[PDB]
Amino acid sequence: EEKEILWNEAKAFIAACYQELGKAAEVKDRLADIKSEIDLTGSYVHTKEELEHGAKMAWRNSNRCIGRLFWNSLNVIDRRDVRTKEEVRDALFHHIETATNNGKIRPTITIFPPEEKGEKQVEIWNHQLIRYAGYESDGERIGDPASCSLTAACEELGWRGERTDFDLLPLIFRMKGDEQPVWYELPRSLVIEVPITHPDIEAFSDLELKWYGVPIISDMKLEVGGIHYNAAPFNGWYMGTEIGARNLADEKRYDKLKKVASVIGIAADYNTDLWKDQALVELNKAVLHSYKKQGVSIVDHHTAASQFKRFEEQAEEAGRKLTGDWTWLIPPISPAATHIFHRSYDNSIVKPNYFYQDKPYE
Amino acid sequence: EEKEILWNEAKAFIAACYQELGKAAEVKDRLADIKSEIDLTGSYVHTKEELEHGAKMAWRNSNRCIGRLFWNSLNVIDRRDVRTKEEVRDALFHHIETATNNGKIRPTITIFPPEEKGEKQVEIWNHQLIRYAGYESDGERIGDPASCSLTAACEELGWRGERTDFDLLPLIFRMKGDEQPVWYELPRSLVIEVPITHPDIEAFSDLELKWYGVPIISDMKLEVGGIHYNAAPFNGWYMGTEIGARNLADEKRYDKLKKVASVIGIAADYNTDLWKDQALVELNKAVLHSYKKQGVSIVDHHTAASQFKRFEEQAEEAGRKLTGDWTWLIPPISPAATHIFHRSYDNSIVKPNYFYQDKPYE
Ligand code: HEM
Ligand code: HEM
Ligand SMILES: Cc1cc(N)nc(CCc2cc(N)cc(CCc3cc(C)cc(N)n3)c2)c1
Ligand SMILES: Cc1cc(N)nc(CCc2cc(N)cc(CCc3cc(C)cc(N)n3)c2)c1
Ligand SMILES: [Cl-]
Ligand SMILES: [Cl-]
Repeated sequence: EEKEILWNEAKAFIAACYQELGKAAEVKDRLADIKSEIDLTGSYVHTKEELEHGAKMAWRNSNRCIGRLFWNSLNVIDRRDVRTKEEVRDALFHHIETATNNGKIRPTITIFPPEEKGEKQVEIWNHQLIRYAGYESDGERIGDPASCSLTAACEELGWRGERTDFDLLPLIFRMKGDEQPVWYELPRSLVIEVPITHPDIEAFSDLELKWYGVPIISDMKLEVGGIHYNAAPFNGWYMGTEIGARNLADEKRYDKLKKVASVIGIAADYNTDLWKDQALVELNKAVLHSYKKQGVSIVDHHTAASQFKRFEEQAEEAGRKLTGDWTWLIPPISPAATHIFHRSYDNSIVKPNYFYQDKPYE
Repeated sequence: EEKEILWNEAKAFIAACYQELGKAAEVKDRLADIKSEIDLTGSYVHTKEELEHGAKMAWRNSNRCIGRLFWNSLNVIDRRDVRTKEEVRDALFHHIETATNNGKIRPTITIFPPEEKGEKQVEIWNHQLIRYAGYESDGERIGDPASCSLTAACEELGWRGERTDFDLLPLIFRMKGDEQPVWYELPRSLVIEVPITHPDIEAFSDLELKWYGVPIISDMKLEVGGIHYNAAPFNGWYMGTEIGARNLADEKRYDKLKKVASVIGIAADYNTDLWKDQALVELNKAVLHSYKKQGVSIVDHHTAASQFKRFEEQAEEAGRKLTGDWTWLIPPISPAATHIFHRSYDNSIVKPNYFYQDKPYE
């Protein structure tokens, strides 16, 4: 019944895809070719056109994403041809370079060979292609706590981190047939980072905060027409709150709010002073200012919500149902100042889409 | 089948209520009495003990309420004895006085006679017992836009507002048998208001903002054991964000953020400046400071969330399932700084509870 699931997904995808591409007349013959191919080989192979539009539809269907207005301009890189670790490594390096684009970030996805029969051809261990290591031992915490398990796994493979608060994790991935993943250090010339300063508060630089330019999610599966692309890293540019209200502020992440309060010169003693809220706003102002000053793409949550409003309007105008997850779409700073907060969204799952998958380590 | 719905709700309520009250042995005889009474009269009458605990359970089951830690100290006033408009009016005046308690607010509910056969005995028109009128005509907007329809209805009944931004609406309610509601002006001596000032920014008083002390919801139905108390106004004290991030900030309410930005001396020109977020924090700081300075009860969203965490713990320790609506429980200012944001809640409906009902006017 594996094949029947595949055939059914394929039928729905090809019909929808070709309809959007004005290719509806070709659906008939294409599906026949696909049915023979499944009968024969147990699977089928997407055309470049199908793969590209599939990855775009998958972004368009991502309920939790506020950035979807730009779904149709996704840059899709087809790497279904890779067979070696060196090719995978080089393709990941290339993704970083071309997505970064000297700071003018290009939303990009690199697509590797798909699962054959649930059997991965390439298995990426990183959560993002660029991320900081984390350490916790003898009560001492260093770096990003979110990376502790992956960092420990890396250090089992012969890697060693410098134990700064911002060590770049190496790329780590496993090839079909290999028992152990390989790891490769990131060339620093490929990785843009932004030091965090504040537009008005000179002392903010005393915190010595920085973040990386481009979030490149590398642990999710792209599913298109029943084909499972478990290895298909993708990136956008950041919304500022992701850095300033989550990565740097969260108590289980960099946990910087008390330090922020101190450098902006407010007490951190009384809940009624709303010092956490004030620190959050100033940290978030600093993040946006810093990315802008450096010429690295970023969007603030107000502008992002306005773009998302246009996405909603575009969907209605195209006759497409809109799906969304309110709990993820609202920004974590002043959510009620956005239109998103004041409406509801159908959280139904539509494919093609991106999905969570089990981690290959613990 | 009306009766069967009633009997079934009654059975579940009485069993649960008496169990919590350590009265489980009396459930048997009480249910027999109730069954006879329903057979006879089509309904049944709660004991004072049942009514009081029922209203408390209803608060405890209110999924959208962050204030539930204090459910068991609700002050329940039994006014099932009222028969005249003067008695209803006087009971509403009394509720305001005793709930206000010179600023040390007491969570209180006044319970009027229940619906007989869907037939209301008392029909309250106000959304809250204390609220400001709103006007919109010839492009001119005055007061609270949320009150526009009710205000227009009042002005059909012979009332006239002064058309300040803070006119107190009169009490308005209808008795069974009467075609028209009556209205009564609130004695100003009963109504505490708080002028909004900022702890550090002297100019904030130039905005001439104020709000009323006590939110007394008067348009919801209390349902206990199948009995429908459509008229049962209840109050708590405010959480500061309700005033500073909703009532005064919302574009469809008092819409004060641009004016706040001006008095705190920041530009309101660029989304990336996060001026709306900064204005929201300062307005919210001002609200808490002002209520505290005046000696009127209020809670900030951090303290409220910590209290709610204790409510969760208390529920687990008592063996009670917890229900909640994440979308209402998170505060609209720095939600991710509260524990609520980082967990999920079962939004199932448990009775006794408070419910929306159709408005008696348009
Ligand atoms: C172009 C700039 C982009 C911005 C500003 C953006 C913004 C965001 C934000 C802020 C979130 C997380 C919301 C939260 O934590 O509550 C998110 C989630 C997501 N975005 Fe986007 N995004 C962008 C591009 C992309 C692209 C190119 C894709 C894929 C092709 C994508 C797919 C997703 C997915 C799948 C999630 C959910 C991840 C999960 O469930 O863990 N986004 N986006
Ligand atoms: C003691 C102080 C109290 C505080 C601070 C408090 C806090 C709140 C807040 C902030 C909300 C709205 C959340 C939002 O808009 O997202 C709310 C909703 C609610 N509260 Fe409470 N509350 C308190 C007391 C009470 C009492 C005494 C009752 C009833 C006996 C009650 C029942 C409710 C109900 C029914 C709602 C939802 C209203 C609706 O659906 O429109 N609360 N509470
Ligand atoms: C492609 C892309 C671009 C872009 N700018 N941002 C993303 C999302 C990045 C992201 C990364 C992590 N580690 C966690 C979350 C959600 C954290 C989270 C967790 C839970 C549980 C709830 C919630 N609201 N948010 C989101 C993807
Ligand atoms: C007894 C009691 C005490 C206390 N402190 N606060 C309340 C709630 C008062 C309240 C009043 C109004 N008008 C609207 C909302 C919800 C506004 C709202 C609407 C929607 C649609 C979503 C959302 N999250 N919030 C809440 C009751
Ligand atoms: Cl991130
Ligand atoms: Cl209110």
